[PDB]
Amino acid sequence: RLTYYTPDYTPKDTDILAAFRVTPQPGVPFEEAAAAVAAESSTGTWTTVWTDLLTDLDRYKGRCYDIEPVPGEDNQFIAYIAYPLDLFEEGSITNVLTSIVGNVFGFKALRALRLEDIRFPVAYIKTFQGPPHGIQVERDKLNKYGRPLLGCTIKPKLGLSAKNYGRAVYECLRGGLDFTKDDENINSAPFQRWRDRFLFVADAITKAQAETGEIKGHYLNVTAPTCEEMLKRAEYAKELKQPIIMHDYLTAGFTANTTLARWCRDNGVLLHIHRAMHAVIDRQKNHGIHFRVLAKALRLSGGDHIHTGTVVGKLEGERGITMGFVDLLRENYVEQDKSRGIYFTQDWASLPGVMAVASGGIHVWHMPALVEIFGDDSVLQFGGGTLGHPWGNAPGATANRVALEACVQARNEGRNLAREGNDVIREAAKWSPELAVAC
Amino acid sequence: LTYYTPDYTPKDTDILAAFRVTPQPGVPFEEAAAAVAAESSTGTWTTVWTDLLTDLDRYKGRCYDIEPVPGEDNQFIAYIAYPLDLFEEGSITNVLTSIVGNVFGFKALRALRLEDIRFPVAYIKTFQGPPHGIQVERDKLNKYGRPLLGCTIKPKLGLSAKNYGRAVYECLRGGLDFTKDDENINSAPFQRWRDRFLFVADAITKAQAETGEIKGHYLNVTAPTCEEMLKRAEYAKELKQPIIMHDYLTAGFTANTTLARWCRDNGVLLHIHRAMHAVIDRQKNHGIHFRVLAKALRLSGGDHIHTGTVVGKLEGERGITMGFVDLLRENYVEQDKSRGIYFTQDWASLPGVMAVASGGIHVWHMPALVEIFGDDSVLQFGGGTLGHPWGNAPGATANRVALEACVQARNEG
Amino acid sequence: LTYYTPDYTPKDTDILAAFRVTPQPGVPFEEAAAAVAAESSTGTWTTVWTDLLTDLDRYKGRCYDIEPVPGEDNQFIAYIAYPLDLFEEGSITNVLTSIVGNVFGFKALRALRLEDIRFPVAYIKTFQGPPHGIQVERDKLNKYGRPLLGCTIKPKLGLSAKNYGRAVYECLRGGLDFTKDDENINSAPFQRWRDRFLFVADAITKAQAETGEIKGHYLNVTAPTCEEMLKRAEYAKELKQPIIMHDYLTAGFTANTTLARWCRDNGVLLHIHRAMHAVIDRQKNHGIHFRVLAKALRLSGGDHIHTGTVVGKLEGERGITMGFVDLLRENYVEQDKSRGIYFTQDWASLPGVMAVASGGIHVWHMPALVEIFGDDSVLQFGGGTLGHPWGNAPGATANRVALEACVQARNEG
Amino acid sequence: RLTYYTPDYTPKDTDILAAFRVTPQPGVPFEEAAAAVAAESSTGTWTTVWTDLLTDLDRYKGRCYDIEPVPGEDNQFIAYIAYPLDLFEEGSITNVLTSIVGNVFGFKALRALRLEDIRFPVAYIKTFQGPPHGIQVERDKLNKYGRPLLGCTIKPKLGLSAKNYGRAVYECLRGGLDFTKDDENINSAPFQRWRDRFLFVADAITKAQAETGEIKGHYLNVTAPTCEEMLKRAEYAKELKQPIIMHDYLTAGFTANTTLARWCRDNGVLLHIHRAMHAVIDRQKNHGIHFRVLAKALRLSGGDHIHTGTVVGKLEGERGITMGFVDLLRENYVEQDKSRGIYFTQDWASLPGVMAVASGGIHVWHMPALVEIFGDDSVLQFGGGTLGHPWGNAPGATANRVALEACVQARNEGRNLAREGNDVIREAAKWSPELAVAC
Amino acid sequence: MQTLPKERRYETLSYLPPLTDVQIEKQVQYILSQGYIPAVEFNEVSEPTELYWTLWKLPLFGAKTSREVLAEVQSCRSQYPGHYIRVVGFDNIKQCQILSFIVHKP
Amino acid sequence: MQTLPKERRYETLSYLPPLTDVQIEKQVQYILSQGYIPAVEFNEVSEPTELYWTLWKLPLFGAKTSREVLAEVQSCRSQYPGHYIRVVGFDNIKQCQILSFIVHKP
Repeated sequence: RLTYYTPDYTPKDTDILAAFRVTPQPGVPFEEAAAAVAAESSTGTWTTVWTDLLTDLDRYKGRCYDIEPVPGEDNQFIAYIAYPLDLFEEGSITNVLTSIVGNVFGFKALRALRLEDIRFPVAYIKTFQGPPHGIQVERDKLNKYGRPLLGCTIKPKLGLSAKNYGRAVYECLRGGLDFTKDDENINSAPFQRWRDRFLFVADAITKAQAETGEIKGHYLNVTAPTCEEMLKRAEYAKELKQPIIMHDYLTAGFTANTTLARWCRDNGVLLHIHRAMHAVIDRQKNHGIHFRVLAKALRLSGGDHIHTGTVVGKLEGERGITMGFVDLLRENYVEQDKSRGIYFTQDWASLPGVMAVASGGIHVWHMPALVEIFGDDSVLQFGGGTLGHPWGNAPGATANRVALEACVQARNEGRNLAREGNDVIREAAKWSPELAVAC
Repeated sequence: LTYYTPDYTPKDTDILAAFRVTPQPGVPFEEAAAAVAAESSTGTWTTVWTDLLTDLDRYKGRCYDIEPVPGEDNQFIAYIAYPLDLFEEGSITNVLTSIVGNVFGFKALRALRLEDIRFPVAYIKTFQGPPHGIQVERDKLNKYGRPLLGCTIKPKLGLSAKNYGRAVYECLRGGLDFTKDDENINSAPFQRWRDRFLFVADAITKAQAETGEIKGHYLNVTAPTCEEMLKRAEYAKELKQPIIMHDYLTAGFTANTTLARWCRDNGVLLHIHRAMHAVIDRQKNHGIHFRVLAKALRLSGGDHIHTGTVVGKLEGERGITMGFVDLLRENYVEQDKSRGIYFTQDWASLPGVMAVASGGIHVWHMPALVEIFGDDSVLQFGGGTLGHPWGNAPGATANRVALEACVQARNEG
Repeated sequence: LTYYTPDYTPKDTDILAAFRVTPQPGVPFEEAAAAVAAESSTGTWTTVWTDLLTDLDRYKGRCYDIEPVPGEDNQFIAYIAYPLDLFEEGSITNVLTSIVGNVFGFKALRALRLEDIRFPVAYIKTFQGPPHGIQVERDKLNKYGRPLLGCTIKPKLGLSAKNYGRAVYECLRGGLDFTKDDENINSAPFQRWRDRFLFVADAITKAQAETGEIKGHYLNVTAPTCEEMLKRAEYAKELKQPIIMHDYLTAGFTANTTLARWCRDNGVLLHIHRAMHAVIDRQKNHGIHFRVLAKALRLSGGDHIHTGTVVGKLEGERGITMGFVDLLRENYVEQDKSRGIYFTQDWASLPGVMAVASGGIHVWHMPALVEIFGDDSVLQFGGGTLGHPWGNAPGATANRVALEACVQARNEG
Repeated sequence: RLTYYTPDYTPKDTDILAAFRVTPQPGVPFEEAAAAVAAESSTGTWTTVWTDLLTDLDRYKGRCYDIEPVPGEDNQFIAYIAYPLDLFEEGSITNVLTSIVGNVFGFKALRALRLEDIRFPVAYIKTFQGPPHGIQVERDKLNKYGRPLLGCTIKPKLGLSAKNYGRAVYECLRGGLDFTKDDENINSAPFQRWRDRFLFVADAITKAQAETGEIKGHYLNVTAPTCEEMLKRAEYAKELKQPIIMHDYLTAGFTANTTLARWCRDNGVLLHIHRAMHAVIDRQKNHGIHFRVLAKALRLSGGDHIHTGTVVGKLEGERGITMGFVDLLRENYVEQDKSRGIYFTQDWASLPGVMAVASGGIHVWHMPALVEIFGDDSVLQFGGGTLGHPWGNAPGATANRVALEACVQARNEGRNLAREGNDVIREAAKWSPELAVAC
Repeated sequence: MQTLPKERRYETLSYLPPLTDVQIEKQVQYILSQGYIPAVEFNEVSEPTELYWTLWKLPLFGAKTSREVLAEVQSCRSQYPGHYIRVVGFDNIKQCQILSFIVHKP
Repeated sequence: MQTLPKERRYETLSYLPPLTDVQIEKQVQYILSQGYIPAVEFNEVSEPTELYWTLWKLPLFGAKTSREVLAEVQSCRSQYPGHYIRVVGFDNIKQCQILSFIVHKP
């Protein structure tokens, strides 16, 4: 119809904006493609039979108000599309993702669409629960403020009995590390059931957190077949007095992440969430949905502790693209920073933050890269990228905390972590005899 | 390299996966294959001491083939065997957390697509499967020997629930079987779901009394929460609704398996729309092909998996769009790579679901969806605005008479 | 003085409040304003050390105006901005605990009235709002294009439930839509609520079969407890009652929000009487104006907020009595101080409630409540004793025919 | 009709009397105004059409039996109006406040009505639950008999995280004070959620009440959106083994105060109640409802610990008006004392008392005003009127108890608190070194 | 800026310095002069959990003086020196209880 | 192949060797140099259950140096030698809390 490209339209502060990385077919112009992304998202352009005079025209339609090409690239652009607030149910993302990415990417005259960024207003953020706790409630809940939190992903994920799994929980907890995690297949399985895993993990925490004097925890994977199996898997973690559990928000979806987020606030359990099935969606630079949407579609659906990824092997260009959604994960207001990839000024309305979990190799020397970039406001998983530790999991756990708590301590002496970050770990490998063998 | 074992034969208690893998020139196909099988099951980072702690020779996903795609360089198909003892009995959110979980974000692979997956008879029987198969839910509707008739009542948005129930009604007295809801009608501030279920129920029970046949409406329950999903589910059962609509990739497969175990326990047939499907398929180099998600849904339950229209397809893609139709609908499939079915998969006598595609832009293109899609199909008429004669109801008669004349032409020859 | 910042502009995520403040001569207007914003959010007693502990620069209510009332000395209007991060998502019992909680008992203010309040679109969407808006609950009643017809069945007190259901019945067959309950019929020892719901339900289901239209009765549930309120609520839903009456200032806004979340979850429309309203409004110097409580009810939920009759009002007060009607009923209002609407407030597409006033002393004064109150109004006939011809039923016909002749005169011109 | 002014009518002992501070329009006499307050309260005077011969005439009607002018004032009087017992449901005040103040004050020929006092009979008090505990059950529940109880309203009410709030709970508890309170906006909010507030408050109590050896508590504000959110907010305070919670009985109403009163007796939790939104109603001397009704409409609806107010800045005239409802708050029988403002002899039928909470400034020297007037039977909040304490909250908490427990001790030596009340605090500021800096 | 010392102090009238025997006369004398008849209790540990302390004798009632109460507390603490003794006030006219104050702590 | 010794270590910045007084200056100096105003706390037992430690004084705020913080910690630990003292950082601009580190352990 080309009534969905109104380029003069100033966006309302209560509209829901979306930045589509539009790549049309080569016989399609930029204005007809962008008017087609805005149309079939809400009100399709199949026929015009006697309904152009009917119910609501200027209401209730996604309208494209902006087209800009991508620098250095052709046959593609970025369409900004304004959705009114009254399209969606208040408090869900399963209605965000049915107008904005539902029936949108399968238009025939478009080669590849990618939802880059999305502007949730204050008028729609305030209905959402947000995460069940903050970036600051769970420093307070766990009495671990002053340094980023830690992890030990148990690397033999498949083939461990629940007690032998609960030793690999225990010695990564007995040393330095705080939050040892179930992996993505550490679930119910014939080799260990979750009823028995949660038992033997809860004894691993209770012994470790009572001989090392901290509030240590385990990310209990409560991803299940049903929502009723999941809450029964979550409520059994409540009965063990567990601080944190684990959800998988893209496999299980954005209903059974919200229920568990409604569960985790109601029952005081923290909600770590792994980004399973995310690189089905995030990976291609021309098609899919960027993770910054799904990192902002978790801060509203609910959950602390999102994995953000290795900033180790990334260049200085994709470092800020990671730091685009990480500042959209931990802060309350951002600006329009396209060098960081952020396409919309996002006002979070003091809805609580989400910790930035980061798999950081095993590499002890890659700690000050992960402390200057990710501050005290993050979590550092230490599985993947692992040569192992030649003295074991437990002195390999202190060698991942004395590596941290001297790097955090060197941030607090007025030193820096890019000019002399490696000059702190071997400075600390003199005192602690367990750092110098990890290397 | 211990994860590319080409002499390994796939057991019938293995969960096979066919990945269309695209690395850089600089990564060989054998390392690229043995890395898709690595980080989907057991990572290859630890090789020195913890490689020989426990049973990492039987709990590991392994490759058994590398087959290059014909004509396309740097693009092969890595068939990977996953042992049965890794996954959870009755959940796809452990299947699509192993097989596509942490493997597509592998750095040395520049595109990766799970093409086809084989669930064995050993693993299918752990699932409930669908609430009611075709010959189990042709019985509830009293509708035999002809494909069913969907409809898109989309006066686009902005309807009151009476105004919605005015337009949902007069296609049901027109002859249509079901009049599919918007995806955007989940309690929007102009019509809430409590009201959009009621005046639809006042329409249907006044529609089955006018025509005579059992008719319904695919009521959407894709809620914020599974609690509020089973408040929208249980109020359709209170109003005696035959079928419920549920978006399945936005809401997730835990929302399916919560609701498909609900839907068999309460006799509702669970229509499914493919929300967020084109995020995942539709790229020929990367993602997950729809036939996996049309088979991950037959195990999570839910009838009426939305399929592609045959009209806008080439002759080589009509096999593919009949590829995932023969998977979900027929109780045995054979390995036909020309239509994209990469595995012979017995279905353990699942009550296999009905294959629904849209259409309805033209009334003269009806037997193309009847000579190709059999009696086990819902034909969603794209009829959002209106039909062609006088509106919906003289067009809804023209939508049904244009099929009973063609189903008559089926049995003639 | 840090709480009177007149250069501050009100954000669209601020919850604005307009207080008509009256101090003594001896307190200036700037100190009087900056004390209304003080003890309603953050007290000014601590100034020395604990003033700079935490964020008291962003979590504080602040004044941005002082506007004197014209003609009246010592009486100004202090517009105060409250930040959104102070209040609870979905409760007025935190709004009316901040904004009117501990501020009216300030010693140096000799009268104080919250005139108008602005709830932003940022804070309205946290609420459910009403159970069913007008164009959402004109649909359930099958009643379009004309204002609804309330009634006061008040044979003053002392009726058995049959005798109550004898008089409630024969106004419903007379043509009236609803026949509003007493406020004193909450399980009084002459007729209990279990009985006063039953013989009313025996009257209504025998009234909709005689006339044909869907009729009801505003059944009172204003109980001792919310448990016994949701025993009186759920028994009306058992008897298939369309609308429930609930007093809202005696029972509180927690009783509304418990019941309006009940009433959307069970399809009952939740009529509201203004008990204890004249304690709070009706003093032009002190209290809270009714338009706040007619807007605190649109967020706590409940249809049919009782409004003032236009007949006993002056020409300058007919704007005020149309001021809080246009607030609750229309989806956008503009800042008109001549009718007392002190804020432009978008309603975030709330399903805005119907505006009901009493009347019914005369049959010839019907189009004064029809040319002023539109189709979105219930006209409670003050008909407690009887109507004028032969009793209630020949008067209830005369109460309906005196409107359909006037609604006919509406569409003529 | 003027059938509602029967001046010879002796009130029955089972009637419900009401004292309306009637101020009519200047063209309205005293007898027609008082007959109009009694009429439309129960049975209105709109028409007389064929119902004067119908069901019940001498039954079921509020009748005015007395008119007296106010001394020194004109154009206004006090109408005593008798309501029969059978008008109301037994056990509610939401039917008291719909006859007696519902549709009463909006009669057109009345300038201002004020419900001054109300006589609930023994025949109607005995149906009510009363407060969930007594003035004597909770001296026994808390083992703190012999002196009035204390408080610390946390003065930065807006802008505290729940753990940092739970330190301002803790140090006001670690010192002298017993019952630190949530304020009226300390509720669910984005800066602290109540799930997380109740957690970190319950750890503040558990540490303070186990190192100071008393049964200390916190007034947990369970005022919520719904009654079901409130009980879920109250039952979580039960799960923390909390002695006291907080309701707001005029914002939330007289249903959801009774449910919580039915909750608090059933589950052993004490019910402090703040008087939020009370000066909408109590403040004007010619219109509204006097607090003495709403202090007697809480002792029946249920709840301990009502705020009574500063007796600091009050004269000797409004001191007894405060002491009118305070004796109607703590005692079992009162007389007709109009110098104290009590207009009816109230027999409470040994239904339990309500503690008299009093915000008393911060002023340490204003303790013996609050101990001679309010005895051992009261609670003393110490927020508002606060210059602060220059040594902190915790030595400012002992300086508000050694100021008390020497003033209570000087009441027990045979000394008095009006002639030498200030001569005890500086007598006690020699021993305790923390009193002399508060001053 | 003096800190608050870690002292597990006691329930009522206990933040004062320890009570001289002249003041212990006066406290129970006002317990006498309300028309009330006092009593004595003792215990070993002062817990918040332990609401009850063990009675010494029957409560004293009759026409007696304050020195006839201290014969039990002061003159007869020799069989419980290392225990927590207090004076209890059992206000039976109002079903109340008045002025716990702990006396002779070890 | 050295084992990990059984040591009940402490919450943050505690796996290091015990902090010399030069380093205790520098840690609170960065607590100063964020535009932030520090504070001191102490306790006896460091439990995971016990989330609260007792404040020393009011939190220090004003235009001061790091040596005016150590007057409370270092120069004035003489009345609590056998206790666990730490420095707390109450980040009020973001409603946060920064850099617990335990100082002068017995």
